[PDB]
Amino acid sequence: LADYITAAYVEMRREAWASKDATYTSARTLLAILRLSTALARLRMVDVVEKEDVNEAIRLMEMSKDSLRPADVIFATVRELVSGGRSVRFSEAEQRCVSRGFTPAQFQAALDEYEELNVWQVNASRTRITFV
Amino acid sequence: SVLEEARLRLHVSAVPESLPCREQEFQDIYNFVESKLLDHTGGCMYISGVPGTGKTATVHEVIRCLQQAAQANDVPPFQYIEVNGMKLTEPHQVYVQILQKLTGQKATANHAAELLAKQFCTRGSPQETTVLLVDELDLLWTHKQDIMYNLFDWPTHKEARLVVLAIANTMDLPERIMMNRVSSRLGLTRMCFQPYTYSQLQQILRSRLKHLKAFEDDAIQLVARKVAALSGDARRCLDICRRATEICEFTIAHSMEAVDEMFSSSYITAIKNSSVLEQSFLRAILAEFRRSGLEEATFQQIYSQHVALCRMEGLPYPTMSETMAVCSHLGSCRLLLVEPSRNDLLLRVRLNVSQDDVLYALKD
Ligand SMILES: Nc1ncnc2c1ncn2[C@@H]1O[C@H](COP(=O)(O)OP(=O)(O)OP(O)(O)=S)[C@@H](O)[C@H]1O
Ligand SMILES: [Mg+2]
Repeated sequence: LADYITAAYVEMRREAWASKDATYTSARTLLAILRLSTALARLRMVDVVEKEDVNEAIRLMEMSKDSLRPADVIFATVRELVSGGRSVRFSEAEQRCVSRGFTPAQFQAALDEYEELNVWQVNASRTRITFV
Repeated sequence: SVLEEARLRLHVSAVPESLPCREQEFQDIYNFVESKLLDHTGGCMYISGVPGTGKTATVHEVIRCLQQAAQANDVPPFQYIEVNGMKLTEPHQVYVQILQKLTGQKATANHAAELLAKQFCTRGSPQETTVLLVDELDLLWTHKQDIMYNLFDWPTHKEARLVVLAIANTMDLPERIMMNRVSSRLGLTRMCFQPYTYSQLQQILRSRLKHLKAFEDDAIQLVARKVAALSGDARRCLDICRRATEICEFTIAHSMEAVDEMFSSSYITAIKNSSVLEQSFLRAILAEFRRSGLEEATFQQIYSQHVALCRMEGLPYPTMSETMAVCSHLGSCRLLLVEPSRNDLLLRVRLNVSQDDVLYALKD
C-alpha cells in the first residue's frame, strides 16, 4: 500500500500547493494520515493495515479540509499513425481499427464523418489517405 | 495537346454560357427584373456576397438574356448602363459618367447631378426603361451620403423608370452604413449568395472539362474539397488546376504542390535561409523575451543578449553598427517591427510571426 499512499499524498500536496489558502502540507500530514490508518486498523482488530483504512483516512482528511462515439475512437486510432507522416496507408489503419474491437462498417462510417469535416482526403483506390 | 485544351478551358475569362449551379438565383432575378420591365415601373435590389460567387457574371448573363428577349420583340426596348465604383477617380464623377453614357454631354459634377435630377424628376419625353448597374457600391461612400441617397432614392420616383442593382460584399452595409430612410428602401430586398458546396465545385469543374479526360477524379475531388474548406472560390480553384497542369507538364501530387505552394507561408524557409548572425540575433531576442516575458524590448538589452550568445558560441565580438545593420535588414523584409530612422539604442522590437513558428524553424 506504500505506492498508493505515496500517490495520494502527492495528489493532496499538489492540490494544497495550487491553493494558497490551504494549510501547509508538510510530512506532518503524511504522519497524520498514517496514524489515522493505524488507528482504523486497531479499531477493526487487524494486525495488517488494509486499503480501506487508507481510503477512510483520506476521506476524513478531505472532509476536515472541506469544512474550512466510435468516430472519435477511430479518429484517435488513425491519429496514432501520424508519427511523422502526412499520408497513412488504408490497410494498416483498417487492421489497427479492427484489432481495437470495431467492425469495418463503423470504420467506414467514422472515416466518412471525419471526411465531411474535410480533416483529410481519401484516395478512391482506398489505399492511401492524405491528411489535410 | 490535351493539356493545352484543358488550360484553355480552365482560364478565368472563359465565361460559360450558363451554369445551372446558380439557376435558382438566376430565376429569382429573372422574375424580379421581368416584373419591373413589364409594368413600366422602377425598382431596386441589393445583393451581397463574398467575392468569387459569380455575382458580376450572373448579372451580365441576366442582362444578356434580357437583351436577347428585347431583340425578340417580347420585352419593350430598354437602355443598359453599367458603372464601376472603383474604376472612377472621384466619387462625384459618377454623375458625369452616367450622363455621358445616356446623352454624351460633358458637364461639371454638380451640374451633371443637377441635369440628371431634372431629367429624373420632371415629366419629360417618354424614354426607354433604364437599367442601371453599379459595381462595388461600398466604395461610393461619402461623409454626407448624398450620392448613395440619390442613387437609392431616384428610382422611387414614378417618372424615373430606373431599375438599380447594387452588388457588394458586406450584408451589414444597409444597416450600419446606410441611414434609416434608405435602409427601409433597400430593406427586405437583400439577396445573399452562399458559397458553392464541394458538390457544386465538382459540378462546375466537370462542366469545364466536358469530353476531356485529362484529370483523375481524385485530384478534382481533393481540389474542390480544399476550396470548400478554405474559401469556396472558383477563381483559386482554376488557378490550382492550371498550376497542376503546369506541374504535370514538367496526379494528386500536382494538386497538393499547387495548394501548398500558393497558400502556405514562406516565413519558415526564409528563416531557414537566414544567415548565422541573424539566427543568433533571433535566439537572443527569444532568450530576452523568455527572461522578461514582454513582447517589446529595447535594442540595448537585445544587443547585450546577442553579445552574450556570441561569447558563448565563440564568435568574434560584434560592433554596434553591425548589429544595427543586421536589424535594419531584418526589418526591411517585415520580419520585425522598428522605427530606426532617428532612434538607435532605444528601438522597440516586436515579432512579426508567432513564437512557436520561430521555435519550430530554429530547432532544426
Ligand atoms: N454560375 C457560375 N458557375 C461557375 N463558375 C462561375 C459562375 N459564375 C461565375 N463563375 C466563375 O466565378 C468567377 C467570379 O465571378 P465574378 O462575378 O467576377 O465574382 P464576383 O462574385 O462578382 O465577386 P467580385 O469581388 O466582384 S470579382 C467568374 O470569373 C467565373 O470564372
Ligand atoms: Mg464582380
